[PDB]
Amino acid sequence: EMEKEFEQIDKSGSWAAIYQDIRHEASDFPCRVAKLPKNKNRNRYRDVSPFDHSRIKLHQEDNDYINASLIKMEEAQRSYILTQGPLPNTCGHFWEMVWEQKSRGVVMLNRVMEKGSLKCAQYWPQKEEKEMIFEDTNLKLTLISEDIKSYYTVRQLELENLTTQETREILHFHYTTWPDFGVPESPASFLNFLFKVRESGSLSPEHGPVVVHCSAGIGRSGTFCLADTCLLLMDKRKDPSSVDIKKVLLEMRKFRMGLIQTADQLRFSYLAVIEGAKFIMGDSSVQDQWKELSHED
Ligand SMILES: CNC(=O)[C@@H]1Cc2ccc(NS(=O)(=O)O)cc2CN1C(=O)CCc1cccc(C(=O)O)c1
Ligand SMILES: [Cl-]
Ligand SMILES: [Cl-]
Ligand SMILES: [Cl-]
Ligand SMILES: [Cl-]
Ligand SMILES: [Mg+2]
Repeated sequence: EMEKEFEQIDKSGSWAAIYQDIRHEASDFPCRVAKLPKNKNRNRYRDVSPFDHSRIKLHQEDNDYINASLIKMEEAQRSYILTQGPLPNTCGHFWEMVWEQKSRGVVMLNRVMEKGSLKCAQYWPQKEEKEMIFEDTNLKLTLISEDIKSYYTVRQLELENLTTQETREILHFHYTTWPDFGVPESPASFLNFLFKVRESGSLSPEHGPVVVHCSAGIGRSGTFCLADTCLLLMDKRKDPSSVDIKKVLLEMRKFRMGLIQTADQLRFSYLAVIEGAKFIMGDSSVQDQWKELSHED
């Protein structure tokens, strides 16, 4: 049971060992498409690639490759697309994927500039009056509005398929204070943000999978998805004791490599799930408390 395990790992100081056993046990599947010469400039990092079996294929129209994976959680009945931060030449591909996969929400857990370097392209418009046209994939993207909080921003975007003139509203949930290879400020800050994504309807099974990304699309993105899936599993069953967090992470790692990149991110995931369980099991009042503790205003 997660809280008993947490306390035992903490008391024995064994987060590093627990985390390394996950790394050891994790699936290794081929990434031959990602490694084709023609795809080199579509990958941000040499050592982060989608497995062939779970990669998202683009439907246009000479190279179907994007560095993105479908994390299909069968038991939880929820799917996520995890992807790297788009590159200057892959922003059209990114929005093509969003369109084709019928995603309603994009969750971004990094900043464009981190530690002096460009870790993600500026792939969405910052001003209403300066829309973006992706000529390669025939899409237009307009900023409709934004709600700027202290450590996250929610944007309403309009994505238009220029070939058909169909438009869709996309919600962008941007966590602006989650350091690379780091953790959120508190369980409260994290959960307040997760619940904002959930409240939007973006995770509904009536939509395509939410797109979640950071820079590599594995460390921060993996932490987010693990917490969400574990909370969903216990919610479906109304049984916190039924959820085996390490098993869930190993299952997710069947679909994309390297999910959760530090031992402290794993530790944080446990803290987030244990805290979120209070809400799932009927203490409604905790949600307001998280909002207060997150100092979002
Ligand atoms: C310190 N690592 C790096 O800077 C690069 C590039 C990079 C950048 C930023 C990262 N953080 S993220 O995913 O944006 O939150 C993660 C990584 C992962 N990296 C990797 O090389 C991943 C290698 C890897 C690949 C697959 C599995 C594992 C694992 O043992 O968990 C590790
Ligand atoms: Cl940014
Ligand atoms: Cl910086
Ligand atoms: Cl970039
Ligand atoms: Cl950072
Ligand atoms: Mg203005």
